Formats: sequence, C-alpha cells, structure tokens
Amino acid sequence: METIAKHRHARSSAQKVRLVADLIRGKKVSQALDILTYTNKKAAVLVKKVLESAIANAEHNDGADIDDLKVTKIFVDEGPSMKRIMPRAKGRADRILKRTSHITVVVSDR
Amino acid sequence: MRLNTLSPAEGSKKAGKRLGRGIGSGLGKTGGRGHKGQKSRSGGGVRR
Amino acid sequence: MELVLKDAQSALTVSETTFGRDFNEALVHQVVVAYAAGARQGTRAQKTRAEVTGSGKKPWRQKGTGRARSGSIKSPIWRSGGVTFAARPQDHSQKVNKKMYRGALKSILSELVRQDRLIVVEKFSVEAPKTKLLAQKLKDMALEDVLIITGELDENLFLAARNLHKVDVRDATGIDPVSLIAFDKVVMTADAVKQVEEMLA
Amino acid sequence: MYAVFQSGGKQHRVSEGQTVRLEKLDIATGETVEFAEVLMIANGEEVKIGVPFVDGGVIKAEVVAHGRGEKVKIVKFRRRKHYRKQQGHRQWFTDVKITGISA
Amino acid sequence: ARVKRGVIARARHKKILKQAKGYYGARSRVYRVAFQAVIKAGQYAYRDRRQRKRQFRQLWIARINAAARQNGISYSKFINGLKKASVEIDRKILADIAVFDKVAFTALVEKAKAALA
RNA sequence: CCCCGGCGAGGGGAGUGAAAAAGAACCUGAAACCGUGUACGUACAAGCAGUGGGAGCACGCUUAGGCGUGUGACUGCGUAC
Ligand SMILES: [Mg+2]
Ligand SMILES: [Mg+2]
Ligand SMILES: [Mg+2]
Ligand SMILES: [Mg+2]
Ligand SMILES: [Mg+2]
Ligand SMILES: [Mg+2]
Ligand SMILES: [Mg+2]
Ligand SMILES: [Mg+2]
Ligand SMILES: [Mg+2]
Ligand SMILES: [Mg+2]
Ligand SMILES: [Mg+2]
Repeated sequence: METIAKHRHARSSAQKVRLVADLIRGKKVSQALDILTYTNKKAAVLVKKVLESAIANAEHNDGADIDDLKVTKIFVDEGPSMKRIMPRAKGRADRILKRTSHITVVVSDR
Repeated sequence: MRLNTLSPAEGSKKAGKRLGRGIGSGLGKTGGRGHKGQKSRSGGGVRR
Repeated sequence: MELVLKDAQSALTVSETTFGRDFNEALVHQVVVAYAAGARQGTRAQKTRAEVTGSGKKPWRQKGTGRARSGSIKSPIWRSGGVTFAARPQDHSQKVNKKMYRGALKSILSELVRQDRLIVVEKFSVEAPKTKLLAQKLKDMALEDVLIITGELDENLFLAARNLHKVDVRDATGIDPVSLIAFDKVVMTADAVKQVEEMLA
Repeated sequence: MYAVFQSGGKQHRVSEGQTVRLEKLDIATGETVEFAEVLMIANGEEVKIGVPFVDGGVIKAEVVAHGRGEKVKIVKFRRRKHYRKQQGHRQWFTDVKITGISA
Repeated sequence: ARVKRGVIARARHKKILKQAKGYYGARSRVYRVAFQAVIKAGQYAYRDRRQRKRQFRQLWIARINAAARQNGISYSKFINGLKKASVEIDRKILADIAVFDKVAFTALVEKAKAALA
C-alpha cells in the first residue's frame, strides 16, 4: 500500500534537494529519519518534514504501521521559477532565477 | 448536373507560380531571380 | 420539341435551340463560378507597416549593440508588426459575356429536360398565403426540394414558400444559373417557359 | 541433400522442404515451377558438379506467395548546392518452397 | 483566409524526430540537429547499399582463398580452373560450400586442378 | 470534518461533481528542458557519432517457426548544415 506526501513550491533548487534525496532512497523510514537528522543541509529539513508527513498519512489514512515502512520512491521535480532583476555594473541588468522544487516521497511496506 | 460535379475545361486553369517555397518546387530560395545584382533586388530593374 | 405537361397531358412546343442543345460543361462551369464570385462581399482589411499604430523611431542604433539591425517597431518581421501584404477591400465580381451567360442557361435548361428534372404545369397557385396549403400541394406532386418559376409573381405563393426551406418561388426574369442546378426539381408554369424562350432568344 | 540452382540472375543453395525468396516470377500462387538449370547436387559425400548444368538435375518448387519487400528510402543530397530528392522503393519477391530435388 | 501552421508543422517535425530515434544527444531531441542527422543517414544508406555488394564479395573471395589453399591451390588458379572446366558457381555459393561442406569443396578443387593440368 | 506541519506553506484522507489526472498556479496540455523506474551497453579506448555487416543479452511471440521489438561488443566506410 503506497502512501504519498508532497511539498510543492519548496523554496530550493531541485539540484540541491536531490543531494539529500538520494541519501534515503530505499532505506527504512526509521533509518532514514536518523540520516536526515544529522545531515547538515537546508534541504534535509525540507525532506524530513515531507518524509514524516508521509509516515503520518500511511498510519492515519491507511492504518499502516511504522515498523514496516520503507522509502520506496523519492524524487524532486523542478517547480516554477520566480524571475528577479539584479542590477550589475555600468547600468546592465541580470535576471535572477529563484528556483523552486516539488518534493515527493512515497513510503510503502511492500 | 450538380454543383459538385461541374468541372473546368482541361488545361484552362493552370496554377500560378509560387516563389520561395522549398527545393522541390523548383523556384525556392531565389524565386528565379538569379543571385545578385540590380535585377535580383526588390523593386529592382532598369527603366524601359 | 415538345414539353409534355404533367396535369393537362398536353404537349408544349419550345425552341430546340433553347431546350435541346448539348451540355457545355466548360461554359456552364465558368458562369456558375462567376455567379458565386459576384456574391462575395470582399469586406476585409489588415494593417500594413504604415497603418499599425506606433512610432517611426528606430528601436536601437544601427551599429554597436550586437543585435540584428532594426528600423521600425512596425516591421512585419516583428510581433505586433504590420502585415507584409495586408489585404484591402476588393471586388471579386467577374465579367460574363451576354452570349456566354445566355449560352449557359440554354445548356442548363436543355440538361434539365434530359435529366427529367424540369416539370411543366399549366398553372401553379394557392388560395390563401398559408404555408400549410403549399406544403400539402407539393406533397401531392411528390416534390420536396423544388424551384418554382411562375410568369407573374403572386404574393400568396411567395408568402407561402418563405418559410419552406427546400422550396423557393421565382419570377420568370429572376432565374439564375446556380438556382437551376441547386434544386432537385424545377417546376415552371406554361407562362414562365414562354417568357424564358423570349429571354433566351 | 542440397542443390544449387540459378534464378533471377542469382544462385541459391537450397535443400528439400526449404523456403527460399526469389525475384518476381510470373507464376500464380500455388503452382509448381521447375528449375531445369541445376549447377550442383550434393548428397551425402556423393557430389555432382556439372559442366554448364548438372545433366538431368531438376528442382521442383511450389510458389508459396508473392509480395513486396521492406521499404527502402533513397536520399540524394548535394550540400551547398540547393538540391535534394527522396524516393521510396519496395522490391517484388516470390517465395517458393523446395518440394523435391531430382538428381 | 488566415492559415495557422501549428498542426502541420508539428506533424512533419515529429516525422523527422521519429526517424532519428537512437541518435546521441541533440541528434534525437532537437529538430535542427535531427534533420541533418536523418539526411546524412539517408546519404550513408544509399552509399552503403552499393558498398554492401563490394564488402560481401570481398568476404567470399577471402574465404574461398583460405579453403583453396587448404587444398593446395591459390584463389587465382582455382577460379581460372573452374572457368576452364565450365563451372559457373558464383562466389557466394563457393564460400558457402567452403564452410559447411568440406568434401564438396575438395571435389571442386579436383575439378579445377584437372582443367588446369 | 480528520491527520502531518510553525494555530504555516504544502500535502494525505473524507466529501461535492459526469469528471478533482476539472481544486481556483483551475478546458485541452505539444516541444525544448529536468527527473524516477526498468532492459541493454559502457572504466586498454581515439575523431561530424552515423551507416553496412554483426555476436551477445533482454523480451514478445509463434511455438521446435529459425519472426518481431529494445540494446549494440566488434568491424568496413565515413571531416555538420
Ligand atoms: Mg543577375
Ligand atoms: Mg543570396
Ligand atoms: Mg555575381
Ligand atoms: Mg503600439
Ligand atoms: Mg497586428
Ligand atoms: Mg449586363
Ligand atoms: Mg560492382
Ligand atoms: Mg491546507
Ligand atoms: Mg489544464
Ligand atoms: Mg573493456
Ligand atoms: Mg574511417
């Protein structure tokens, strides 16, 4: 029984979050939560809140138990980018992209 | 004799040239104007 | 030649040159095409680079900027620019020689009698301007899609046919090439065919 | 036992019961075609190499089916010379089944 | 009568990109590069339908040469012997016999040696 | 309405609806571009990256059919528009 949680429009680039996502791909949720606790990354805090929210969905909506859950699927897709203007020297302007990402965690006992 | 059965005479409605519509048409990329010079230009050509 | 009436069962003599000539498809096609062109309204226009609202200011200088050279924001290459060959209100009506027009009607009329699509009656009228009567009358004659041509345009017959979709009445002088072809049957009174012969010499 | 015959400007090494694809023969489907032009017949260490064709050697076959081969695309292209043309092609063939190899 | 080009343009761009399946990088993704790759592929295919007939004949000749020298004669004298013996087996078949039927190939060498001697 | 969360954002249920993969960043939702999964290839190998030949593997078959599909070791030729 798969269970999904998502964080859409997370204020972080997908390239930075993917560094944390591949740390927990395939691990048991108990072991994954410890990995995210001691990963000195801002994305580790974002992924942890999505992971534990997927755990809550699995136990409250699907009645699953925490002891058997595993991170079967996790991926980070690119979200919409916010365009910003940054002035540079000699009157030139640059367009700054504040990238976002969609974080998706899928836990399952099977 | 219906509106969707009348046909023009054979050879009375020749199709016009369409310049610059690809290689297969035979008139692409120059419209039969050669390469350069006054006569190849838009509005080019000498008076009578 | 004789045109047998449908009800009186009497023949009606007509000119062989008008109702018995060959079918000139090339001639009829040109007249039919020209008639459709005459119906075109041709009311349309776009804006050239001269009519597009905007300024004649050069968007950026000729050299140095590193961009493709531009001379006007109205250029047809640009978004919101003008149309290169913007249309104007034009007239699509063609010229048809008088003899080519009349020559096409004869070829159409002679083709109708060859297809038995021309029905000749001595008279055709209804008492009151009520479409129910006319619809009943055509059902008696086994007619649904028919062009009715009369000598004198009666108002009752005109009003009774106004709401019938596949039916229309017409004066003897009001016939046109595409109407004679568009309808499955053509019903002409004995007076109308007489007036048509004088029209077509 | 196998034999070598020539058909359609090419030669084939076939054996009994084998299906071989040849060029288009003007023979209806299901008919029997004879190849009296046999170049060689080998039968268990007993080989018959023939001057022109093996004397008496005949191969009987059954026209299985006609058809057209896979479509090949012909692309001609001259760079910088404003010239290119394309053309498809499907070659007609005739499948025959070797019914008998007569020495 | 304005004509929007969107539907037919996408159709012919897909037709090119479909023929470019399996090409590396942009050659299977972007139309400008895929179109050149497809044209070049057609040129090579036309050229190689002629080269295929040369490469296979070159392969048959090499195999015949090997099998002939196993019987004590070179490819040159072997081919000349067969023509003097009026044998008209082509090189595709000779190379086929040389691999799958040694004894029949030896019989051909004997026939060729006889026409020379 | 319930659950996770910061009395957040966001999400999972429930419910509405013909449809919620119509949820307001809302008809359809192409392409570039970016990912996850699977099959195959790839760490002694030199170049317009394909093409001709071609093993092996995977898979669909049919079924002893010996075909199809994906991949492509190795090899001939090959300097984009
Ligand atoms: Mg010139
Ligand atoms: Mg030029
Ligand atoms: Mg010059
Ligand atoms: Mg303006
Ligand atoms: Mg405009
Ligand atoms: Mg006039
Ligand atoms: Mg040659
Ligand atoms: Mg909420
Ligand atoms: Mg949508
Ligand atoms: Mg290696
Ligand atoms: Mg090379």
